[PDB]
Amino acid sequence: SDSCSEDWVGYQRKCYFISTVKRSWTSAQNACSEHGATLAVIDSEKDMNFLKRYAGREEHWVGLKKEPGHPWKWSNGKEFNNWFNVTGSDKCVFLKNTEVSSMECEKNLYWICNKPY
Amino acid sequence: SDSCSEDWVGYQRKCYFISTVKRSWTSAQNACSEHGATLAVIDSEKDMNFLKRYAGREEHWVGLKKEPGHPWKWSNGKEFNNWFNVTGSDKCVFLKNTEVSSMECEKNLYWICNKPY
Repeated sequence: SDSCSEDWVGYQRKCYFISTVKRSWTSAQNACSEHGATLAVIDSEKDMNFLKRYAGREEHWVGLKKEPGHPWKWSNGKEFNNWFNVTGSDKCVFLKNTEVSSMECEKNLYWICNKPY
Repeated sequence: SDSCSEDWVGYQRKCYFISTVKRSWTSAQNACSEHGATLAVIDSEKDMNFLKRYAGREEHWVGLKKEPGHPWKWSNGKEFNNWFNVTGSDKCVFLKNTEVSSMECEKNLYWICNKPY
């Protein structure tokens, strides 16, 4: 929310939820899954811009991860159509009002969950 | 025309031109641009109905394309106000007397160009 269900944030057909605590990517992904959500899947620029300015100064985990031998896949499973490029050299994507890059999935960060409808 | 300048088709403040050969979306768009036109921009139902019955049995490219991360935009640049829904899952819109759907922009099809005045 801050710091669809009245407590989530609705935008462009998706319900968003922002954490108040930090977690590793997998752990956060697990926290999203509990609400029937997934680490934020970004399907557009409207989405990316909303999420970035909303993340704020602190970096937040989003649903883009790369497994060693496989290509980038969204937290939901759909393969990443690469409409945007992920900098860095790590396997998990994070974002903040400033940038959208990558860092080790072990890092504890705030995260953002989203789901359709 | 068939198969404003006397050889184009005028209707509702727009001059239309129908191709006799098939081309990919981009390539057709380039062919329209040469005449100072753009792949058909459809601003109404009168337009859509004219274009559909006129396209005929064969599918023709029209000016609606979706870039990976951006929303649907007309071939001229104006964003698509979505007054009608585009079926399919591809990024380029085509139409025929029967339907108005979407197909891969790589596909070679007849196309329709239009311009104002």
